[PDB]
Amino acid sequence: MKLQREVYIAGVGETKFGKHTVDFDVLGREAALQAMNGSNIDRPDMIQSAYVGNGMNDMTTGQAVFRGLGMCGPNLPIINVQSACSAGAMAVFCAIKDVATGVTDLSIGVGTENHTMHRQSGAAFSAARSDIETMHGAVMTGKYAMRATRYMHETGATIEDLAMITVKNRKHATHNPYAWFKGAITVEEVVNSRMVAYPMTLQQCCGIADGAAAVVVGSKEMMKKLGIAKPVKVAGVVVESGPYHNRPRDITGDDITETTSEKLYEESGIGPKEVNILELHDAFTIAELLYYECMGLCKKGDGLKFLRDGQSTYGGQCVVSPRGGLLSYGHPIGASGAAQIAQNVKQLRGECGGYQVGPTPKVAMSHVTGGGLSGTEHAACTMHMLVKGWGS
Amino acid sequence: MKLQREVYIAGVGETKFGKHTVDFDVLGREAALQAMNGSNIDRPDMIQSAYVGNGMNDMTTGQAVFRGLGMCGPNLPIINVQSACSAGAMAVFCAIKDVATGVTDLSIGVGTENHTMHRQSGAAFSAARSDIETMHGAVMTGKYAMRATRYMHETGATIEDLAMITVKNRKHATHNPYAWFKGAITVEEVVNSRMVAYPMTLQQCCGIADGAAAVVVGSKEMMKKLGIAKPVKVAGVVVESGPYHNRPRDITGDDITETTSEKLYEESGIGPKEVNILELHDAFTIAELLYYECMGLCKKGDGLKFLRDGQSTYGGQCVVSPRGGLLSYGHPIGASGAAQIAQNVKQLRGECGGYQVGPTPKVAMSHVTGGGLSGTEHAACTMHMLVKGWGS
Amino acid sequence: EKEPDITFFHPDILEVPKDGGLPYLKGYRCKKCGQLDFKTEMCTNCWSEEFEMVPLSRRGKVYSFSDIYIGQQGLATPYIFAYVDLPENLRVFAQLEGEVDTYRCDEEVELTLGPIRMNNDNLPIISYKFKKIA
Amino acid sequence: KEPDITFFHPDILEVPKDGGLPYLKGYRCKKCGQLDFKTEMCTNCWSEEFEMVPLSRRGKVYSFSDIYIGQQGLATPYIFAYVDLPENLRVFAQLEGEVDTYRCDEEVELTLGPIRMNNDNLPIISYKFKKIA
Ligand SMILES: CC(C)(COP(=O)(O)OP(=O)(O)OC[C@H]1O[C@@H](n2cnc3c(N)ncnc32)[C@@H](O)[C@@H]1OP(=O)(O)O)[C@@H](O)C(=O)NCCC(=O)NCCS
Ligand SMILES: [Cl-]
Ligand SMILES: [Mg+2]
Ligand SMILES: [Zn+2]
Ligand SMILES: [Zn+2]
Repeated sequence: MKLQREVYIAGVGETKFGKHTVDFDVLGREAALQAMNGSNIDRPDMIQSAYVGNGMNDMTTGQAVFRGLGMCGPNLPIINVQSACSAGAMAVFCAIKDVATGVTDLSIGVGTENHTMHRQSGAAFSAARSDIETMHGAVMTGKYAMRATRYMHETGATIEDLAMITVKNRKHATHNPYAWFKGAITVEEVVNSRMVAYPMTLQQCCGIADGAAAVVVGSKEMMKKLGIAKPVKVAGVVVESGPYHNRPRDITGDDITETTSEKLYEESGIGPKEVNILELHDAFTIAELLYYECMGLCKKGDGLKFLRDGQSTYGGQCVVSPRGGLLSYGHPIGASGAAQIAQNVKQLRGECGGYQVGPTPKVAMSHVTGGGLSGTEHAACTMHMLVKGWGS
Repeated sequence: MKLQREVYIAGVGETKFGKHTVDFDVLGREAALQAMNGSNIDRPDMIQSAYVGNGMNDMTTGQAVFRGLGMCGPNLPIINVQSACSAGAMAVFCAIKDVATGVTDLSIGVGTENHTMHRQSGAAFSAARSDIETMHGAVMTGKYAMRATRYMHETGATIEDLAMITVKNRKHATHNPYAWFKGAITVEEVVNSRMVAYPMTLQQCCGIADGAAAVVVGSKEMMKKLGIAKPVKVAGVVVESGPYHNRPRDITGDDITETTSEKLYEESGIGPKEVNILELHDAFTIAELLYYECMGLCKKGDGLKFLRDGQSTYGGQCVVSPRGGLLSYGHPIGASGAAQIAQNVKQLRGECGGYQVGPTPKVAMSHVTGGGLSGTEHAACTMHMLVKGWGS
Repeated sequence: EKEPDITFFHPDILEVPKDGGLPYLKGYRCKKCGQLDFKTEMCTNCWSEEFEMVPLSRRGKVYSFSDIYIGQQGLATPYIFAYVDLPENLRVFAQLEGEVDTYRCDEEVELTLGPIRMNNDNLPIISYKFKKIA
Repeated sequence: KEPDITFFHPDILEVPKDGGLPYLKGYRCKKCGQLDFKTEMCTNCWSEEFEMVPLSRRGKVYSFSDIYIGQQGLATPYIFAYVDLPENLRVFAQLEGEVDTYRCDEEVELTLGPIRMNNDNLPIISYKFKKIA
């Protein structure tokens, strides 16, 4: 979507991710308050619209989040959004759109989910409840695993190659207190963890996690009004739905990630080789590796070379998953799309301490999809391009 | 929300409501196809954005709807929305905002739900034990029953007065093929139906149903280019969230319905006495009766007189629930808010045959709420004001 | 779970003195803006976190109520619940003790304790209710 | 109390009552010629007029996965796959056989068998694919 005027991110908020006993509304409130405090918002009557993403908790998630903050009322329209894993990013997108269009000057996007207090472990997520593949036993682990099986078949890549994605993402998360899993793990430990959906072992699968994040956005004047020192400019943001058909698509490509990232490059005027950090939908190791090529970070056929050469870690062309990705945070469906943005903002601002990317990134991209719909690789895709917005 | 430029409704769509053995995606697609065909759309990708409301079917309902029309892809950003019963109206609202702000010139809102094909525990329709009133045994019918008891205490309304809301609404629906329950029902049948929470009997409560509706909206220029004969102007539309507090409230009022309707009158420049038809959130008989006052159709305390004088049926100041209301359609959570708008458009256009209001209405208002944790009246409220937009 | 579910609701709302004194409901008043409310992490009016504990009246008044014949799963029917207004201008949702077809709006009622539901271990949760005075 | 399905699904799997070999069914749009599984309207041109097309019983495993952690309630392990048919249609289905035995591009054949238990705890019989001789 082209932005009709400039839109900037002021404060962001993030909970620690993992197994929480407090529910989605508490997590969401904590992230939202953190984002408001980071925006020098000290009163319930300042934000002008709110969007809240969620997957499976509630039909009124945002009203539940804001209830205890005294912010629900006639001057805060709240709308909740869903597109499976895109929802947290779509919430920020909706907030951006309100500001860019002049419907508001100050809005907030929240993504939140609690899964673990509402389900039993020992089972994977199915596809959509009404989907034909769900009837036949589809689980999201196996849906991505099939992409790895085919990739291995076509390229000769081994399970040990795919495992390097977990090693790197966990390394990135080592000093990040928000991540669930982190630190040093070997290829051998990744590959010898229990098989989940061949060839995806446990440590190549994102966790089923709880967490929340929030992003306050506003106009250029509103940043100044609030005294925001390091406003982050939204250079572009794009939402697509996934092509549907029952033909034999190449699942080592990704129709919607390819077209969404190209549109983002075109609208923002920023090409893939200019992106310094990237948070993407690393729900499984194979996804990150495939998206190096789908997003144009490297040429066709060079995804594994890109990884092996260090181009997606510190010192390379683009640090991918610097917060640790979904493979370290786990993935609360409604939260991840907003959480990527909160951490990208902190990296742009130099605020990530022991996991801070150097040199400080100036351009940060994020990507979440959302699936379970037969005949689509993903039902939805949302990508944001963010850049430094404070001069020197 | 003030509209930055005029927005009009072109084609609308509506399925039959009741127990369906086809799911939410089939229903939603039927309604979307009708609305697009009713807009004289020859190039489906003229539709530049789609919003779909749902309550509990799935996280990618709009993509599941549009995939079977061949419309998913890079040229159709789809976002799904939720605010319990507000969702279908919010979907139309999001589409209107896209057009009003110039993000798009043509957009679509769909509301869809299938409940009866799916095992929904009963806990999905209620809040968690975490909610203080739920911890103490609250059920929705008892919450509204308390509103009825207080109204009887203050006005002398009897259970027979309340039952006349079901009688009226089913009467209105007699010749409406989309409605589920319809025709003559006697007051004694309503009053003698099983007591749920005094004074609410079963026939005074809307039931669960399956259905969908859709609304295409576009700019003035797009109405001319599509050759739309009777474009319906969006005179105004308002979304609010419900205030939270623990002070005594007058529950024969409705804080958020009062403020939402007042804001709708102020923005549209159309007052309540000018409204010719009204669809509202008649989840229980008492709700429609109270909303006569809450919306300013009559003064505080006068809703009982308004009803008895016939002011809310044919010939009166405002025909309320002319399609039959939730009390005749049932209530597919994601559908009702869109369906109200579809039927109001048909009434404005003179198209409703045996249930058509005469003389033809020129001003039509719609209302859904949704949710309501402890300390709130409702979580959300969405209202639309629609007027004839064609000349003579 | 062999770690038990709750048997009482809720220590920050219903004060049961350890020396056997009569229980009472309590609120918390914001020290910055003066808003009275049940216990909350931050004042919903002004976002202050500084409060004073306010014991509440044990006498209240039924603002409205309903006799519940079809209610929540697992609760014995019929039961009764109500909005009970306190003179401090706070509204409490609570079950009423007694029989169907006996309460009226604006009736005076008094705080009492009793089981409001069974917990996940099928043991009663004890909490506040209100009852007729005479 | 009305019973749950025991077969999935007559719109895609034909079982000849004469006892003929079962087959998957496609549909060809009469207006544009697009072949697809059964639909109410053609995704390409929105026509509602189709001809039924029996599909090849033989296909190729495009990809598969051996599933050790399943959906809630499903016995494990099981196997599913994208099976590509000569008619250029891709079917999602379970594969009969053992973990650690399938390969991409392996030829497979349609077969009927249980895919899950229904709500009366009777098997739902549906389409699967198996190895050929
Ligand atoms: C892989 C998966 C099936 C494992 O779940 P599981 O087998 O049920 O495992 P459990 O939840 O019972 O946890 C077992 C232990 O392993 C760990 N663990 C769980 N999941 C883990 C993961 N994905 N990675 C690493 N460790 C994990 C521990 O947390 C846990 O120990 P704990 O009791 O101290 O918390 C599950 O994580 C999964 O399905 N992931 C994919 C989710 C998905 O598809 N998201 C949508 C993507 S689009
Ligand atoms: Cl996905
Ligand atoms: Mg087209
Ligand atoms: Zn205060
Ligand atoms: Zn066709």
